[PDB]
Amino acid sequence: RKRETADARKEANKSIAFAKLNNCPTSPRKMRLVADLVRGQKVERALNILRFSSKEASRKLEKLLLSAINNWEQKNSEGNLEEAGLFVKEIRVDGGMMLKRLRPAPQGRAHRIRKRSNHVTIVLGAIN
Amino acid sequence: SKRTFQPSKRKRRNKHGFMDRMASANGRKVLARRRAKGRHKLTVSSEPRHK
Amino acid sequence: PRSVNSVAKRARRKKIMKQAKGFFGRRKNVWTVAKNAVEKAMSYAYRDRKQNKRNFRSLWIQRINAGARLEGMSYSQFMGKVKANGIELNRKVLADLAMNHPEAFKAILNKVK
Amino acid sequence: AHPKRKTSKTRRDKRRTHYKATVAQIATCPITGEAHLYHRAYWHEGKMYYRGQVVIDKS
Amino acid sequence: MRHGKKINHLSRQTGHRKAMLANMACSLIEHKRINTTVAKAKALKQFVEPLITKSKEDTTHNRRIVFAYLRSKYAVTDLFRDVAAKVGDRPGGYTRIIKVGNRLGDNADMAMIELVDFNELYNGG
RNA sequence: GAAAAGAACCGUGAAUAACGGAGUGAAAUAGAUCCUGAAACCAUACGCUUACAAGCGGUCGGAGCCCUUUCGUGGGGUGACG
RNA sequence: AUGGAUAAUAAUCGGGCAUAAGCAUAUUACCGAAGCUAUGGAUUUGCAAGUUUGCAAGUGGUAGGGGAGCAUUCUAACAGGGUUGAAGGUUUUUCGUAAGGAGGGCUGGACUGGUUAGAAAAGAAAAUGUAGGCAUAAGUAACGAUAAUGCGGGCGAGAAACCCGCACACCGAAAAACUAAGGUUUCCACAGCUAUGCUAAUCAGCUGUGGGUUAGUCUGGUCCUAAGGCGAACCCGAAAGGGA
RNA sequence: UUGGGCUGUUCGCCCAUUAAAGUGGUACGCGAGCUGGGUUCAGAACGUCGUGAGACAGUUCGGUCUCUAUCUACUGCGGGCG
Repeated sequence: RKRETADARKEANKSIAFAKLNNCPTSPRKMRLVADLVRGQKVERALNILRFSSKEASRKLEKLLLSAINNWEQKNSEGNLEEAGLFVKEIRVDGGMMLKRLRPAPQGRAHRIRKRSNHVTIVLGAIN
Repeated sequence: SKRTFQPSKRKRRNKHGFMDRMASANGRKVLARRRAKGRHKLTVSSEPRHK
Repeated sequence: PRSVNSVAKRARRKKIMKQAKGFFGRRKNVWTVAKNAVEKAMSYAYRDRKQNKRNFRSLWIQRINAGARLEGMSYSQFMGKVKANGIELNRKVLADLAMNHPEAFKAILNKVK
Repeated sequence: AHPKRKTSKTRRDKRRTHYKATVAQIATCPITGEAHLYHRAYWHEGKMYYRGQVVIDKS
Repeated sequence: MRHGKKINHLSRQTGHRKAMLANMACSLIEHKRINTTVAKAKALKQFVEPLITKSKEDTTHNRRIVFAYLRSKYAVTDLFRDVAAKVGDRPGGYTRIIKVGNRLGDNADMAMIELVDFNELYNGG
């Protein structure tokens, strides 16, 4: 196949509004806890939940949603924002490249400690 | 407790120094072996002194 | 020359693992667990083929017995009077008649009785 | 003691069903419209509103 | 079993607890509103209510009694000079506690323990 | 990457963290963790089942429900029950 | 048929249960295996026709023995394919006794391979096998002396840990000051929170930039010598070398 | 269906009571429940055997008892659904 044709056909992101957060120094199992409370909610209920969540994994997740809202506003320039009624269509928390360090355990041995990362992706979608 | 390595930068040179390796006939073969292998660091005398 | 069977080494196990499709847990993707499960599945499939031929005959016999006990008879007496009459109809056809064509089954019964 | 069998991804997924988080009790004040935690005060703009009134005026 | 233990140790020794309760009262007296945790504020309330109650009569014995609790002349004089004059003839409850959210380091519930007679903007209802 | 032409500039964001655009290219899902990039492993969406039922988890029978169809005693998925 | 004691987690015709559905003899029908037969197909020896067919006897299998073959890498000849898309990866269809062959869609963007003959670094599921990557235990143990912290201001987007101030507490023949051994820039100022700090950090013995060590009298050499080392000459020992 | 003296003791004898001070099994129940007093670790000494190194169903003094509970089995407490 012609790669330029395949790329021009796959470049259909001119409509979907999404946001990504790569290389976040936080574990994925602890952000998947707060992603479940946001998945499917409205774009303002999700903001309130992330702002009042008692988790350190929400301080940097509440602004990824704002960046997604801004990307939606950029893509749909002709039109307001409150009439559309945005929500959170899909949100996925994946793994990332982890760092490996050593901790000296008793009796002359060493244990491994993996500082994990995670990737977050969010798409909004509209009700209209 | 007390460990096995108690450093001394004169007891080290009096035992592993260049002039201690070059004084013996069989200690002079260590230099030949290390130069043949290609060791960037020869006897402990290669460590830089305090300046 | 150096010969490495790298491509076919995995192309051979892909075909054996593609038939472990639907297995619970790691029996469908892990190689040394799928291979141990596909061979046992084929061993189970070799047999049960001799048992499918004797588990259906039991069902046919039960259905013939049920259809014959509706006319005040038993399977043993019915089969005796059928075999010693020159009929030669297998239990598959006899059960199909007893289930779908009760008129034909009772006609056979009245003819052999 | 030591585990004798590796915990399957089914047995460890049926166990992480009460490990979910808890959404906080969020309320809204019909004075300034800002959202806050129920039974808690909040800073809107240099002030602290609790129950329709103002507690601190740091503007 | 603690069926009647109406006292909070606050995870501190018998001396450290009293030292902290005497150190927070001086702060609450010199600044009429301080920001603490919820349990520490609820304990400071029960520790500081009888002191302000005794402060409503300036006698040489009550001054020494309040000094034995506060352990600072700067707080004793500031409790007997203007705090007592501004409390007036209140029946009780000279302090109020209002939660202001949670902290960040350890996620502890906070509170804004304040004096009632020094806040002229808030009433309650 | 053939050649740095290695992303000027704009927006969210405290941020020269990251991302979404805009330009380079034949390709940016070739963006410097950079040729193609599998398996283990970790997740999301959709279709079928599952809270009275005991064991190498499969095999032989078997409804029901979803897709496709040269139209079929054709194909694919899940499968109550034995 | 009846009486002749029984063992320790709850028991037994396998169970329901049966007065025949128990026992003894006789008869008939039926069920009952990968046994035998009926149908289709494949293969090994022996016998004939030829250049595969017909008949007969077979065709469980460990140690072990024999015969036909597949894939992989490369080479020699002839004949090819590919940027109008090669190898590789992912799905699907079909063919063969099997190892395997061929075709289609998607990614991929430069090599590949048919026939005959040849060679071998020629095939993994196990060796408490090796290297790399990733799970489980699990968000569990732990976060390293039970001397202790509280509040108010400052920078700051962000403060339980940073700076300032007021309180509290601990050591004090010490947890105070000098300094040897040793370390060899960790010292001081400004920017930074990426990695390092068992947490965050606006902080740092961390990162990057600019600085910092001044001797006639202090410690060593230029002065001396002990234990010990080297040692012309001399004495020994295959050599190297030993004694002195 | 008792408490003590002796012994590492099981056993056994004795003392004082009681209605009685049962016989046994459960890896001579139970050490991821406890102790290590005895026995089979390295030291030392006695009697005896062996020329000797050394040994004894002979005796005496001293001598490190590891593990964060996965599945099932128990004692308690909850959520979901019917």
